[PDB]
Amino acid sequence: VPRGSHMEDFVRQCFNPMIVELAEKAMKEYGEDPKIETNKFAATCTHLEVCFMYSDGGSKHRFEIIEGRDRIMAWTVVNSICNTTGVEKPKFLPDLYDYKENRFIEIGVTRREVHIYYLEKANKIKSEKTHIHIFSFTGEEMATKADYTLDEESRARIKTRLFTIRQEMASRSLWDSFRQSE
Ligand SMILES: [Mn+2]
Ligand SMILES: [Mn+2]
Repeated sequence: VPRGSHMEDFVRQCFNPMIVELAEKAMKEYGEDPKIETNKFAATCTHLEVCFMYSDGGSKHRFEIIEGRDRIMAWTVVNSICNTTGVEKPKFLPDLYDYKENRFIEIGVTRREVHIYYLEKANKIKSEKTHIHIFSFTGEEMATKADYTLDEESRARIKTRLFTIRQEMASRSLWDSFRQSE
């Protein structure tokens, strides 16, 4: 419906084009319009970039990226990982799979208490096998069994990036509505 919002313009100049394109595709795959739901547009871009920085952490062939693919190809890769190694098939699509630790990973990016969002994610999964790792826009993180998978330096980069995005939204007076939409 709209020709171009302030949030959308910030999203396009804030994230790299591959991420913006994947966010548009993932929303259009679910009936959502990036030009209207601009806060969810930023959050999909944020969640994507965090997943990609995460997978960049570690070795060369450690993580199987699940997020960013279309739904049916993502489940195709999950069925293959499950039949390859033998881990339990989750009821909901995760974001990564750790070949080093042999577990699917759910990545969360919240604008509230990491405890609240961990609890929300932990109750929906209810698969005692999918590892959970939450980041916030304030530098905080929480992970299952206190096992944070990556080194400190990789997590510190993600946290710094989140705080950079937060400041950028606020300078454009977009952070409040972004924090209130979650
Ligand atoms: Mn996801
Ligand atoms: Mn996620």
